[PDB]
Amino acid sequence: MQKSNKINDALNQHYKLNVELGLVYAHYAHVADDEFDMPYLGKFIQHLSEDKLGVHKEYISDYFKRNGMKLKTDVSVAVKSIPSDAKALIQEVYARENEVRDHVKAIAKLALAEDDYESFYFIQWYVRDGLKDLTEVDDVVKLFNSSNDKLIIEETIKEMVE
Amino acid sequence: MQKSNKINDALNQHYKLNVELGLVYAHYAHVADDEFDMPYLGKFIQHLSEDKLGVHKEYISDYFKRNGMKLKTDVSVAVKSIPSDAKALIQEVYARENEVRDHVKAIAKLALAEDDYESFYFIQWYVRDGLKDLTEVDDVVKLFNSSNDKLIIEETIKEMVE
Amino acid sequence: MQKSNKINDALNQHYKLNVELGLVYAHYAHVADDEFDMPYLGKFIQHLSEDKLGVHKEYISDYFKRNGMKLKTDVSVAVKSIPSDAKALIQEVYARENEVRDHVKAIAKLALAEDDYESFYFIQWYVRDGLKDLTEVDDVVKLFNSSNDKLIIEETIKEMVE
Amino acid sequence: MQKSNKINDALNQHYKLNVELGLVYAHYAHVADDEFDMPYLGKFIQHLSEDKLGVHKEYISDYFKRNGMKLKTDVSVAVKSIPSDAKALIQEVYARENEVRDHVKAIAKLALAEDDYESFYFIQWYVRDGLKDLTEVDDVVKLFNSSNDKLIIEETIKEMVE
Amino acid sequence: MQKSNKINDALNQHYKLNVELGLVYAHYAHVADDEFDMPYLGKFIQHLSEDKLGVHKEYISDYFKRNGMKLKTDVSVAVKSIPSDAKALIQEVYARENEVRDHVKAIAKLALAEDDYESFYFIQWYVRDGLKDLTEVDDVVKLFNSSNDKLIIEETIKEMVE
Amino acid sequence: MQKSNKINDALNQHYKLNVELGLVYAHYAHVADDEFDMPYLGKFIQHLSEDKLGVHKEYISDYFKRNGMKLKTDVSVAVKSIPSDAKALIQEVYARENEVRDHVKAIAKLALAEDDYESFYFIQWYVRDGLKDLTEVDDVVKLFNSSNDKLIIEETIKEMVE
Amino acid sequence: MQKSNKINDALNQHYKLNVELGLVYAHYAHVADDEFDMPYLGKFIQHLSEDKLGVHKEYISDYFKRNGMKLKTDVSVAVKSIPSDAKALIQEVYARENEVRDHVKAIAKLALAEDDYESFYFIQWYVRDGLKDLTEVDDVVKLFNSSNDKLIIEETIKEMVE
Ligand SMILES: [Fe+3]
Ligand SMILES: [Fe+3]
Ligand SMILES: [Fe+3]
Ligand SMILES: [Fe+3]
Ligand SMILES: [Fe+3]
Ligand SMILES: [Fe+3]
Ligand SMILES: [Fe+3]
Ligand SMILES: [Fe+3]
Ligand SMILES: [Fe+3]
Ligand SMILES: [Fe+3]
Ligand SMILES: [Fe+3]
Ligand SMILES: [Fe+3]
Ligand SMILES: [Fe+3]
Ligand SMILES: [Fe+3]
Ligand SMILES: [Fe+3]
Ligand SMILES: [Fe+3]
Ligand SMILES: [Fe+3]
Ligand SMILES: [Fe+3]
Ligand SMILES: [Fe+3]
Ligand SMILES: [Fe+3]
Ligand SMILES: [Fe+3]
Ligand SMILES: [Fe+3]
Ligand SMILES: [Fe+3]
Ligand SMILES: [Fe+3]
Ligand SMILES: [Fe+3]
Ligand SMILES: [Fe+3]
Ligand SMILES: [Fe+3]
Ligand SMILES: [Fe+3]
Ligand SMILES: [Fe+3]
Ligand SMILES: [Fe+3]
Ligand SMILES: [Fe+3]
Ligand SMILES: [Fe+3]
Ligand SMILES: [Fe+3]
Ligand SMILES: [Fe+3]
Ligand SMILES: [Fe+3]
Ligand SMILES: [Fe+3]
Ligand SMILES: [Fe+3]
Ligand SMILES: [Fe+3]
Ligand SMILES: [Fe+3]
Ligand SMILES: [Fe+3]
Ligand SMILES: [Fe+3]
Ligand SMILES: [Fe+3]
Ligand SMILES: [Fe+3]
Ligand SMILES: [Fe+3]
Ligand SMILES: [Fe+3]
Ligand SMILES: [Fe+3]
Ligand SMILES: [Fe+3]
Ligand SMILES: [Fe+3]
Repeated sequence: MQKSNKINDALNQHYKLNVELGLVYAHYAHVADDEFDMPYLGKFIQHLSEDKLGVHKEYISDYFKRNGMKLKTDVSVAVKSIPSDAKALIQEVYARENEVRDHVKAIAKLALAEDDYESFYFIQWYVRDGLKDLTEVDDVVKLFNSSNDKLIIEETIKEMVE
Repeated sequence: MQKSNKINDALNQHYKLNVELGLVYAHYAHVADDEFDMPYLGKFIQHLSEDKLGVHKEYISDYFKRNGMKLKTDVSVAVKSIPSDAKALIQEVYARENEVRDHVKAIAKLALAEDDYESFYFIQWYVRDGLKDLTEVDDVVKLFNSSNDKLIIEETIKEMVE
Repeated sequence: MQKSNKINDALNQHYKLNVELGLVYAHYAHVADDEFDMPYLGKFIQHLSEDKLGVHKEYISDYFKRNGMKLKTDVSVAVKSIPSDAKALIQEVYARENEVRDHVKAIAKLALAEDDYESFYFIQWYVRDGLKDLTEVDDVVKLFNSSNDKLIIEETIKEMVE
Repeated sequence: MQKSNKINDALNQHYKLNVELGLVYAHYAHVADDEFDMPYLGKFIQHLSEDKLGVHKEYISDYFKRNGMKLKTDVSVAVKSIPSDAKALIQEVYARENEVRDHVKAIAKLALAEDDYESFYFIQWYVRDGLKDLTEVDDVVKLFNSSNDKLIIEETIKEMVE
Repeated sequence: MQKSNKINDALNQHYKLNVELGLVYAHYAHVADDEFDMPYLGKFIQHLSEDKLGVHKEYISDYFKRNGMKLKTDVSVAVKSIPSDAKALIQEVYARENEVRDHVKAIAKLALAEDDYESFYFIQWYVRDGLKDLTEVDDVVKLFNSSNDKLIIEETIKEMVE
Repeated sequence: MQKSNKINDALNQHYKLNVELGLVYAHYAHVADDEFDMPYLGKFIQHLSEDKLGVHKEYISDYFKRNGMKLKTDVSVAVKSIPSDAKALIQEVYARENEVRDHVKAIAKLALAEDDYESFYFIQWYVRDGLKDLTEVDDVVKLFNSSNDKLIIEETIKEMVE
Repeated sequence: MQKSNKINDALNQHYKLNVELGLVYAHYAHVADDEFDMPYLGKFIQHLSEDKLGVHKEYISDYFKRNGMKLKTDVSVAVKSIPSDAKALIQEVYARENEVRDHVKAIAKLALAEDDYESFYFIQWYVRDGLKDLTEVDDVVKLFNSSNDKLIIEETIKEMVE
């Protein structure tokens, strides 16, 4: 029956987070290619950008249509400083994906507290994807600690963003 | 040789405009489906959203990589009121696409003033797409003035967003 | 280990509800076609009837075989008045599907209370299908509020029950 | 021309009989598998259940649409005791199918008495299927009198419900 | 964020249980074939052995890599007495699979207590497989109570471990 | 004719050695991936684990069925310290495979001493595989002495564990 | 109508520039392979040589045939010193491609000044190719600043001049 307002707000914020994250990553992808001369790192980060700005926000929008929750569009993001090198750039992406896992955990917890079993279900996809996206990112961070050669690292990323 | 700062700013603003427009349309697509019961109108507007948030912003980002212009990410958009009915919604989309045509005209004009023939070229795509997107939108507005039946109109949009 | 009697009763009632619902819809499908001259509405409602009388009851019966819960067959249903028009008919179907969502929510809640994680799992399918069936039904109700032409509406349903 | 009320009532009862029979068999199929460890016997009886709850009731509903007879849905069935073993279970199914043959004979006889040659025709399908379903059932009963080995019997049923 | 130590220990024990179970079943498969002259029973039990020693332990190992839980390898198992006949052998396997269902239930319960929604998800696979493996095993136990002929039973198992 | 007890014991120990080795390697594969960031090294070592826990133990179990030797399952293995780096890890694996070659040599020697020409034959497979597995391992050890770049080494292992 | 002499001279010089550039690059390709042991760098530079000596000069020659401009062949080029290493070699190629962009910009500017809209069109291809060729070259220069290993760099160029 009736929609939970708490869940509605929590999913609107997550909508907001995926929009703004995806806009940050689109900038980070540009810089990976341009300043840092790592176009495959940039193609890995652009695919993560399109992920956040696509299905991560689409599923919420579609879910709201089915249960009567209200969509809210309030976006504010400015990319004001860039990490100093490619390593720090991908470590930054990592840190935001770890925060994704913490936010979706709060939403699952709330859904059980509300007895919103439809929302707990809806969020199970995000529960899993939080770890998948974090793992894929972690697989790139590891590269910068396994070789000091930008072109070696780039050649390895190629086989990941194929 | 040297990048024109005026063109750099003008293309950063157009980047900003396409991001924010595409975020507005993604909301407008939701409402077309949800409140107004017109899922094909919503699929037409979601495709326009993905257009603005995809190649419209990607081409600028890629162009900047080739000539040395600096990418700027500063986004601010809140969807605070929605048009009252489907007709007004698509008329609103129309009005923004007409403003797109005026903004790209300013950029072409500036590129000639700067003797930036690479930028005049780059913008020729946007020159044409301004009219194409406006025409496609206009083809939907016309529908609301040609029949008073939501389901008739919807069935016609289907053959456009195929 | 040991089967929860509470869950056994709750799933027997849901078995009962799907049988009786599916028998009501089979009658409602007939009337949609016969009295109301809407054979596609009738084919939409007959497919929902076969859904409830098929996998909705089969999954419970099969689940009981695996865990030792006892099947109970006690059916009582009489279709004693019919809604006055096609709109009211599909609105009636809607109202019962909304009650399905409330009943499956009670079963998920109980399964957690009982620490019956096998039953919480089994019910996740019903958790999702409650919203899917309700959405599909809602997509038909919307039609009667979007056009006053029976044949227009019928032509739209055709593309849903394909 | 005008519909015979006697035939209308006789076909409504047969509708009722097929619904309730099919609900009994769905329970009997469960028990064949669960208690009696004979899943192929259970698959034979589930197919007979779906037969009664499908085309046996659908043909009447569809026939009524063509001639103006009124559909009646009044169902009452409770499965309150189960036969003691698989043999007795299939003998029970047999006895109900023999009663099907007697009921359809009454309807053919009445249709001639009423000079309802459309209804005599419609019922010819049921005239034949009464003997076919009874024969298929009889082919399973014979198995329990031809071998004392549950797994031998099961392996034979497999080639019937293929 | 931070890994739950309780969950880490509970999943290490389950790792241990699947290793040792799979080593017991590999022995039980040998005996089913050798002493008891039932090679298909032995092929059913060898497939269950490879299941426990494969994906049942691999998924935990892979999950630990993604979240930072520590893998522990401490194995101790000796097969010191064998059941007296094939029936008792498969009943023994049954009893261990029923204990699997109880252990995974404890892990799901703990994951909710810890608000480890990633671990509750990870375990949902084990929640379902506990019942699937138990059912498949139960389907073999039933055979020894449905016929007194070893070769009849063997021929039936063949169609299960195909 | 009669089974040699000495050979029976020697093959039971080799059974034990392959089980426990394969359990150690499954842990070593995890660590290669997790701690050392070398997933292809980990995939090489996991394939060696599955080799030891599969056909290396299966062939003995199957051989015992044919000649009447008794299978013994007594397993004890705990992984209590891990080598400090990837190089030392693969050197450790090497050292155990060299001990495999010494153990199978003892079994061939004993089989001739016993005039067990069936067992000498059975062991010829292990005679050859001792050198093959050792060579494949040696091909990985050589990598750590041929380049100081983890990602270079990883890319080479990829073409071996294809 | 009448051909612009200014445009005729400007396009004859560009003809001259592409001939002489392409002859320089053919020498630079030889040296990349021979002295510097980088055959893929040499294959990248030979393809750029054939580009300048092919379509870059052919399009002008063909354009002159259509509008009545006079072809002039006056070539003077001697390769008298070579850059000291592969890096400096590709940086040299870069610097000449940047001068190409400046020369074609002068021709576009002149064509507008002359109201030679056919020549402005003809040159739009060169406007774009100036940036494309420069970008491809820049993608090779970046390699020498991303790794100190000639064979690593060579392996990367391979995937560009495929
Ligand atoms: Fe609120
Ligand atoms: Fe992806
Ligand atoms: Fe909405
Ligand atoms: Fe960098
Ligand atoms: Fe609660
Ligand atoms: Fe994702
Ligand atoms: Fe390489
Ligand atoms: Fe400026
Ligand atoms: Fe388009
Ligand atoms: Fe840039
Ligand atoms: Fe509207
Ligand atoms: Fe000018
Ligand atoms: Fe567009
Ligand atoms: Fe139409
Ligand atoms: Fe009770
Ligand atoms: Fe369906
Ligand atoms: Fe049962
Ligand atoms: Fe009506
Ligand atoms: Fe609890
Ligand atoms: Fe359903
Ligand atoms: Fe139409
Ligand atoms: Fe009457
Ligand atoms: Fe049939
Ligand atoms: Fe009727
Ligand atoms: Fe029985
Ligand atoms: Fe008569
Ligand atoms: Fe039948
Ligand atoms: Fe047979
Ligand atoms: Fe601890
Ligand atoms: Fe399996
Ligand atoms: Fe680990
Ligand atoms: Fe036995
Ligand atoms: Fe809690
Ligand atoms: Fe399993
Ligand atoms: Fe047989
Ligand atoms: Fe001995
Ligand atoms: Fe191998
Ligand atoms: Fe044996
Ligand atoms: Fe290491
Ligand atoms: Fe001898
Ligand atoms: Fe081997
Ligand atoms: Fe390579
Ligand atoms: Fe002149
Ligand atoms: Fe080219
Ligand atoms: Fe000429
Ligand atoms: Fe060099
Ligand atoms: Fe002019
Ligand atoms: Fe070119």
